[PDB]
Amino acid sequence: LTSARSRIEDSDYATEVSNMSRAQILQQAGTSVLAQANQVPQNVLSLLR
Amino acid sequence: SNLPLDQLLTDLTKNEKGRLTPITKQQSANSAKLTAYGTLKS
Repeated sequence: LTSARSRIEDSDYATEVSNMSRAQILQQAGTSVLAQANQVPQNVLSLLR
Repeated sequence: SNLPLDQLLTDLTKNEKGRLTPITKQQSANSAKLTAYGTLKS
């Protein structure tokens, strides 16, 4: 019964690590592109001048 | 920055080495069981 409950409550450390890897790589990208996206209005203002 | 995400990608790698570690725990357990059986045979 312990083994069965463990099958129900124990997961693939590998699968979780994979999901976190993908999420981590995505997050930095999101931050950087947000930073870049702020620039577009700035350049349209430069055009305004 | 980039080298940070790089050494924690090496971190996702070392917990995959920590997946090898389950494998090594089982091999240690199996060696122990083998030795136990052998001494029991003696």
